[PDB]
Amino acid sequence: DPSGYNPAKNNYHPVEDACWKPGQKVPYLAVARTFEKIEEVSARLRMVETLSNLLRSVVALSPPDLLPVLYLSLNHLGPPQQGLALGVGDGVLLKAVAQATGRQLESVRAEAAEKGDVGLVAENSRPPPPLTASGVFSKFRDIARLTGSASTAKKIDIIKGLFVACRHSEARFIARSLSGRLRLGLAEQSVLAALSQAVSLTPPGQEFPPAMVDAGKGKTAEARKTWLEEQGMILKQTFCEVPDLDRIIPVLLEHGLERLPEHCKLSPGIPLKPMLAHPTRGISEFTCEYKYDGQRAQIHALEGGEVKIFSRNQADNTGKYPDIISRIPKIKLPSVTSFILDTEAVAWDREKKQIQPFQVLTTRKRKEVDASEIQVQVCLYAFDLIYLNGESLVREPLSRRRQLLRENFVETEGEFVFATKDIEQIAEFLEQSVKDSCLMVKTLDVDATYEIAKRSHNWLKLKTLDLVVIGAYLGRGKRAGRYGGFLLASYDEDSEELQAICKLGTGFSDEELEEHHQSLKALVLPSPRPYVRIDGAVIPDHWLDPSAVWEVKCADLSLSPIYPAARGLVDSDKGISLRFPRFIRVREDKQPEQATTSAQVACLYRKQS
DNA sequence: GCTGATGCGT
DNA sequence: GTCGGAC
DNA sequence: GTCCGACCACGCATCAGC
Repeated sequence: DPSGYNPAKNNYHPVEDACWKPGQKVPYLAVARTFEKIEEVSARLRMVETLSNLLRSVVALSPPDLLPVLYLSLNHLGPPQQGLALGVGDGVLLKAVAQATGRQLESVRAEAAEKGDVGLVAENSRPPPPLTASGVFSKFRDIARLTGSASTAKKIDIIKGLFVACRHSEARFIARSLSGRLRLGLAEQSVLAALSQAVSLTPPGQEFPPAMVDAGKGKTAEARKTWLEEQGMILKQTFCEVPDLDRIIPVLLEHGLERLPEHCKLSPGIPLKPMLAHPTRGISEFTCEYKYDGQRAQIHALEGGEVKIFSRNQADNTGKYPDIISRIPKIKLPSVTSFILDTEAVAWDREKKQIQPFQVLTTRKRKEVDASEIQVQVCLYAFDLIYLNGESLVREPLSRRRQLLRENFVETEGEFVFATKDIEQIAEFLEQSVKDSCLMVKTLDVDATYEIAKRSHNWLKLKTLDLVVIGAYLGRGKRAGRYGGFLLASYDEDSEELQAICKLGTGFSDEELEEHHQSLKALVLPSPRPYVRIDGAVIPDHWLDPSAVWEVKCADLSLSPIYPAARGLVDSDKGISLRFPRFIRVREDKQPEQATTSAQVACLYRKQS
């Protein structure tokens, strides 16, 4: 009976300890029961095993259901290049739960807001055939394909049909999946670890009578551990080169995991997971390049001239840059017939020959008609090469890939322009980075391969205000019960009014948050003060008496179309907000009068470009 | 047809 | 993107 | 160090309600 399925049992038998007959479809409660045990523990090694147990039974009883439960565990709808967006938010979900039972949208809303989880409302609310993992996944994609008018009403009917067919704790995880907050403590890295362990303990491609169930029986603890970790590296590396489960799982079920690297290989047109960077504390904590504050572009080109542009998250951005598809042969030499460059596109004013900030680049359309309607032109600063003429260059060192790019890449004016241990020299380039409106520290030969599975962020990144609190927001998930965010403001000396500037939801410890919770508890106001102005920011759940001064760090100052801070001092209709805000400390010495004035905020914004 | 609310992605 | 927690 | 889920501002794109 799936009502008592336990994938966290000692000596889990993939065939006996299951809850569905072989050949039959996997019930969603088996998935819901597995999620309930994953969220019940905290150690990832226990989460990976519990999830792996279900994957064993799936890989032995219902093989074709493996891709759905994997995508259902990832809370994804398919490959990232497909772009299947669910298009369901809080309002659609709560309205679907209201029509599912009880009605009273306000009661459904206010309960979930304090709980921080809509799954508890849909579950605790007081005939249909049982739910299937494939069927639930098929309806998730059916919801994502619904577009046009009356699409929301069509989505609600599917969600209503799912909730009425839910049993036990199925309404919890369907509501969390549709809300995009599965909150399971398990994600992409651990899913792969559970998949690699499952196909190794219970190998795929066996007869109806399961021949092998626990292939680690004839090994010792050090052997099984080493054997499982070596096999996980084969899967994780291949996924870093082909992050597409619709392509790995079919191969993984026929050729096995040991032969997976031979079939699923790096190929143009298939986006790969890119190289990330870690935060370097400074020169105290090797090539150095500019960190162009723009958007990453993975330019692919297959055999035949077909060009495809992908983002950092393997999203298809080919249609967003028609100006690049019609300008690729201007940089590749005659020997180039297949290549994958790693470049960071940045907005460029061809007239003034200057780089434009990140805000100007975000004003481009996602589906551009042609270059005749494109106003914001982009410039490409290439920095790495992964593919070249049918040859994968992942295992090659960084110094070798830079030579091939600097040879075959032909720099063109305005578009294609490819981007020592002397401390004073490095400080000049770091200071000239801000000067040229941009540092990146990367290795050359030692540990300088494009292998994301060895280290996800093997690169290094070379890169204050005092505001008052005026409001607070109720937290969600791990912040339920306490305060999740805070509304901050500056003081306008000319008009004597607090002007909201940004929200604050990071930088404080759990102990520091409870200190903020207790210190600002008695300052709860029923109505906002008359000398407080927020413009169009989110109305705080608890209006607080202006008395607490916090020091906040941020990356940049940006013209805010919603915050009233310093409106009229830099733009006639836009205020100023903080980019990447974060709590630093509490200024118990200061009062709201000794705070960063809006006149000072405008001076900070003029200092930066 | 427009607008605000909002979903999604960066 | 930044951040802290748990392991 | 790794992995995860809290959280941020801001842009386009979408669509119900008008």
